Amino acid sequence: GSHMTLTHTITIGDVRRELPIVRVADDARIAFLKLYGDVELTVACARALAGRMPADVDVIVGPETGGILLAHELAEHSGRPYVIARKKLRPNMVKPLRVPVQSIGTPGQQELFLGEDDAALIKGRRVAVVDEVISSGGTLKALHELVAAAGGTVQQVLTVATEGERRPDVESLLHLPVYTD
Ligand SMILES: Nc1ncnc2c1ncn2[C@]1(CO)O[C@H](COP(=O)(O)O)[C@@H](O)[C@H]1O
Ligand SMILES: [Ca+2]
Repeated sequence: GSHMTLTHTITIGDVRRELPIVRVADDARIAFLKLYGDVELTVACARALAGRMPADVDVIVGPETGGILLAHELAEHSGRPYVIARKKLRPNMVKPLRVPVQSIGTPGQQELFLGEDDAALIKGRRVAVVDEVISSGGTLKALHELVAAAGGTVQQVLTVATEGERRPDVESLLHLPVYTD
């Protein structure tokens, strides 16, 4: 006569967290990673990922919202510039590049954008793509497409966690299983 409060333990260096295992579909729960509100976890993840980012990387690119904190802290740690691909058109965007994000929960709607200034910062550079979690990979594919459309090359993919499928072409800190409902 009560609801589940099950958790999944992660450890980034010696930052330990208990991720709540929460329902997201008829038949599925995930260990939910919350960087918002957690400076210690955010900085530890960004430090660990920067340790894995080679000197070849020119620029960091992350999506709104899952790459905001990580890209900022990676850039602050490494000295590399970074770019956020936005979810909405903003008035400072002239001639934006746009890609659809493949998504199972609600197709068609999801989009990522680069203004021509963001794009001018990516053109011709080696890019590390970063996002907090990679699950289906739709977000990651859309970022690949945006980076290609802007003239850059994805050299590395950085994430705190893969989820569901394991991804050996990805630099991740851990793997999160998907749980039943
Ligand atoms: N366990 C999770 N804890 C936090 N956030 C998660 C988790 N699993 C997926 N996410 C998010 C949001 O739902 O999914 C995006 C990628 O989804 P995709 O690879 O299919 O395109 C990420 O940016 C991230 O925000
Ligand atoms: Ca900082």
